Amino acid sequence: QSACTLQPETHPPLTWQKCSSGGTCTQQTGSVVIDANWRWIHATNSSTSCYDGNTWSSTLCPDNETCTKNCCLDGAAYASTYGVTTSGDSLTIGFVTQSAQKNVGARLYLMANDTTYQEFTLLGNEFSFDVDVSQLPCGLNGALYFVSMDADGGVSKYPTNTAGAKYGTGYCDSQCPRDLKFINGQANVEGWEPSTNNANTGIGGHGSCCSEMDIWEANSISEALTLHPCTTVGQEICEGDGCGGTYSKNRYGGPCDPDGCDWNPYRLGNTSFYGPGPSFTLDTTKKLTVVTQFKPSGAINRYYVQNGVTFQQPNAELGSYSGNELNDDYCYAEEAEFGGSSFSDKGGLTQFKKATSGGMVLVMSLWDDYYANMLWLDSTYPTNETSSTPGAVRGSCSTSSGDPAQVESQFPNAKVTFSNIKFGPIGSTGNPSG
Ligand SMILES: *[C@@H]1O[C@H](CO)[C@@H](O)[C@H](O)[C@H]1NC(C)=O
Ligand SMILES: *[C@@H]1O[C@H](CO)[C@@H](O)[C@H](O)[C@H]1NC(C)=O
Ligand SMILES: *[C@@H]1O[C@H](CO)[C@@H](O)[C@H](O)[C@H]1NC(C)=O
Repeated sequence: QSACTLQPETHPPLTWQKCSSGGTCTQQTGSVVIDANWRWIHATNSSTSCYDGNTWSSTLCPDNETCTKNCCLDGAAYASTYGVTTSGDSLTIGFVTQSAQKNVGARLYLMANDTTYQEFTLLGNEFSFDVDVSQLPCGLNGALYFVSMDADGGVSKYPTNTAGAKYGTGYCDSQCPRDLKFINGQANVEGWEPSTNNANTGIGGHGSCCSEMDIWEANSISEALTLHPCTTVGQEICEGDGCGGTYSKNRYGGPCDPDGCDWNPYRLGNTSFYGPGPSFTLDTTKKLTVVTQFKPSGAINRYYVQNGVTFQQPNAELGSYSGNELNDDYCYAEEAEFGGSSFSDKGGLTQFKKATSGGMVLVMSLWDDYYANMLWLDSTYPTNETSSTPGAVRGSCSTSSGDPAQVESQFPNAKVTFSNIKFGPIGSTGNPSG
């Protein structure tokens, strides 16, 4: 895509802290940018839309190539259109923002500068953030995660992408998403079909795959961390059934693991660790700190901080596994007890370590789920089962919760706040903020 400038693009600022093992942290000045899919796409030389509702212009976008020629991405009014605002080290995303049109949620990337996403090498380092999920009911997900995107959002690889990271291009994840309007410098017009239940979205012929580290998939009721390896580490186009994921004859037919090896303390049998009010170890009505450590072996350690108390990830027992570190033994035991071989089939932690050894881009988002009502996160899934099937219960939300129309209507003012991001060698982020 090219970029037009009826709405000049200025990214909201966000400070964060970079820490050293020698005991110090110092302030970094970043900023956030909204993903291309949330942007107005119009004719390069007028206000006529190329994409409107959930379908492309037949006159302007007959094929991928003509569409990319005729059309452009424009800038975002972050606060007034998208309900995205920042203050110091704090970022808030509103759920439903009503302007001239209704906007639902957002997906944002942390930038190093105006034209470059911030790349983090996670392996051997730790990532800490604060989060307030108190305004997130069943069905919502304030996600913080990492994907193997290119720093320039694909500019050096695709001559017809001139918008780049400045306009939030280059998204990929382990779902190999086909709902993207631009992939690899080109419009996803060919094979586009409008969603049957979403007035604003659809599915194209092509998708965009890469490695995904889900640090935080969470609302006030449930939280999970999930690792998704792919056979090609970085961003790659896929076509149709080649994409696997949600849309394909074979969910598992693509280069990525869509399921992931997950750790949800509730799903694992600890139902008093995380929830709203004083009866939980972590009280979700209040801000909490989440720290994630990437052991050089490829294992993962997790701790939390609330009201100045440090809580380890609760010990879990599963098959032959016992402990609180996400390692090879945990992920094998999870498949053994809960079923599936997707994670292992795609190379497991060894493959995933290839992603964490390179750069990954930080993503912060807020969404509802038009495919599965977020039930896989916070409820019983699939819904025909009870807690008799191991792994089926992931949270205490009713199986009739999370319908998008319902939550968009009842909780339009829901929101997530991410703040106080800190990154450095393992053991370093507890150091005094700069
Ligand atoms: C932003 O960072 C990129 C990536 O190295 C660099 O090439 C570019 O010159 C930078 N822009 C500015 C204004 O510093
Ligand atoms: C669009 O179509 C062309 C040629 O048919 C294809 O090579 C390209 O990868 C497609 N791009 C997208 C984003 O779907
Ligand atoms: C849940 O985790 C908390 C905090 O670590 C712990 O005190 C408690 O014993 C755990 N409960 C179960 C059922 O394992």
